Amino acid sequence: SMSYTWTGALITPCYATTSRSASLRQKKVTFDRLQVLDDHYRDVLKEMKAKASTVKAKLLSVEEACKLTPPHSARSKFGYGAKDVRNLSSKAVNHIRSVWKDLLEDTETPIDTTIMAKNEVFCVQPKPARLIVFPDLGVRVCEKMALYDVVSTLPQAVMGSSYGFQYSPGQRVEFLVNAWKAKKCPMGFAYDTRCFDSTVTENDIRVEESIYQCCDLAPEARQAIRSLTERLYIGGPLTNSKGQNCGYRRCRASGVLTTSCGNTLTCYLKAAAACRAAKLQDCTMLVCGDDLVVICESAGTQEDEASLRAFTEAMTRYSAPPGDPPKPEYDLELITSCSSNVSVAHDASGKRVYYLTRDPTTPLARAAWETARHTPVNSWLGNIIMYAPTLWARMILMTHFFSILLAQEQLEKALDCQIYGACYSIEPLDLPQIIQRLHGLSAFSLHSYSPGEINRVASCLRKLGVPPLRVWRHRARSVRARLLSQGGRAATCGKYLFNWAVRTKLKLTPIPAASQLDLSSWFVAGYSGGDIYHSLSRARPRWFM
Ligand SMILES: O=C(O)/C=C/c1ccc(NC(=O)C2(NC(=O)c3ccc4c(C5CCCCC5)c5n(c4c3)CC(=O)Nc3ccccc3-5)CCCC2)cc1
Ligand SMILES: CNC(=O)c1c(-c2ccc(F)cc2)oc2ccc(-c3cc(C(=O)NC4(c5ncccn5)CC4)ccc3C)c(F)c12
Repeated sequence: SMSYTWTGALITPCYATTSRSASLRQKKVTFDRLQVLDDHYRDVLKEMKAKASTVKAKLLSVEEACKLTPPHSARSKFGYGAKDVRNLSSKAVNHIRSVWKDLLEDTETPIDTTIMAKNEVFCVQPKPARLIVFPDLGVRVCEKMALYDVVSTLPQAVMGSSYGFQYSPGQRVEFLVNAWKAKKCPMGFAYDTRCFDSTVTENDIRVEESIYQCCDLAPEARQAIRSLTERLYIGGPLTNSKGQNCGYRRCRASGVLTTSCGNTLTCYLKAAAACRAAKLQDCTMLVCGDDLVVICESAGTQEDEASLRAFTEAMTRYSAPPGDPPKPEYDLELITSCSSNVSVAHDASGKRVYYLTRDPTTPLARAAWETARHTPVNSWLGNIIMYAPTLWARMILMTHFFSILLAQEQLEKALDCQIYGACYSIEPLDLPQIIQRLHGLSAFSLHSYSPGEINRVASCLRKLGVPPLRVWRHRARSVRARLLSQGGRAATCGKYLFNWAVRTKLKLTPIPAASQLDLSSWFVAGYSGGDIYHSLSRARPRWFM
């Protein structure tokens, strides 16, 4: 069937890719899907289901679900919105309860979804706007009641170490490095699917439900999953921001709770089956939704090229064709997944340290847009957290925004940021502890960066007309000195975040308050969607902090 059917009703909104480039994206994401399954697919599916069987999932309370809603979450087309939900207002709560009852009692009627354009700031290179399909706020809260515990527990149970969203940046790197080292002679590749959400057939979505149905579920939770699959997840009518009917969807909705989970499960299912079809030897897989990386045992350049075509043919048969055809790589540092690559530096004692990086052009262009126009959910803070070990995040991002926060006297003001579609509320003052927990103390004392990484950062600054690295070193020294002079977490920010800027470096000891921090949710909800709000809370602060 067609992934989408359009009535021609324009996708109405509320360089930066606007609502006029949304028509180009529509042509790409619209096509009929061909899917042919085989024994490999059925075997992996059965193996997956067997692991799912071990799971027991709890049914969340109205109250529990509400508290997981981001405060910037799209207001209900029923006269309430996010704040009302988060504060458990009689209007919001009573509507959620009705939605839930309707899900328990109505099993066929399609649930309406709103189609919109995501306005992402990219660089002016001399790309069509990404689409966002999501149900009403009330439905989104019910989704959480029924499947939050499933999506939190199930994926790790089924895929183990292959589940991509269970890792802190440091952990992911450690997994990757260990996997590459484990192989006698390793080969690795990244498989990018062309329009993954669109390639997701209605059968894929029912196969996904068959996995959820292996949990020990409450009868209400079971029916909710059943109704949500038929009425919402397999498809339904599309409605623009104005309320006019846009068309119909018969593929994955980006704005649903089961998007990263389902996409992960599906991608994994298809890929693992394709690994068998291509007879790839001793595969280690890492799956982050539509994004996948395979670290297997090399069998020679020509055979590796051959294996990979077989892999692609199988994936294509499973209705998961590639965007770009995969290239076999023989250096871990040469694989690019989630716009990222593994790089290496030295800690304060000269020991090797691997870390994830990326081309800084987009992060910097977006941060530049964000400094100009006030944004509710910023990328710069997410990039600071995600790329804390990187040369560019440390010298340009940390320096620029700490000087700004210093001026505006807003270091203590919690901000909302997105880290690959996930929403987090962070006080910039908590960055050292956050960084220490996600990357380790070495993030604060990395040096001896590769020439390649230094040159990419340098070139990129010239390209964007950003002052050079020597300017940033100078500016960071003022910021450091100012933050130090303020004590507490501010001085910690100066000491730890800006040690790179000082002539003769300080010995850095573990931040004691970093252990108090509870980061549970970050791991158990790392998904590139879900309408999940991860905040920051610390179990019992010691008085002297
Ligand atoms: O060779 C030497 O010895 C010295 C050279 C030198 C060159 C330029 C300066 N620039 C400045 O002082 C000013 N801007 C900046 O000091 C500046 C800071 C951050 C900038 C950023 C981003 C960096 C990441 C966080 C957000 C801000 C961009 N641009 C920046 C400019 C240049 C700009 O204007 N816009 C963009 C556009 C796209 C991408 C980046 C930028 C302020 C007054 C005049 C312009 C200073 C010294
Ligand atoms: C198969 N692709 C991957 O696994 C990823 C690769 C990759 C490149 C080369 C290569 F050779 C192999 C692999 O690079 C990435 C960069 C980034 C991400 C990534 C990281 C986080 C994330 O860390 N989010 C936080 C967090 N999460 C959990 C716990 C705590 N904190 C900071 C908030 C969340 C989502 C994503 C998409 C990724 F998956 C990947």
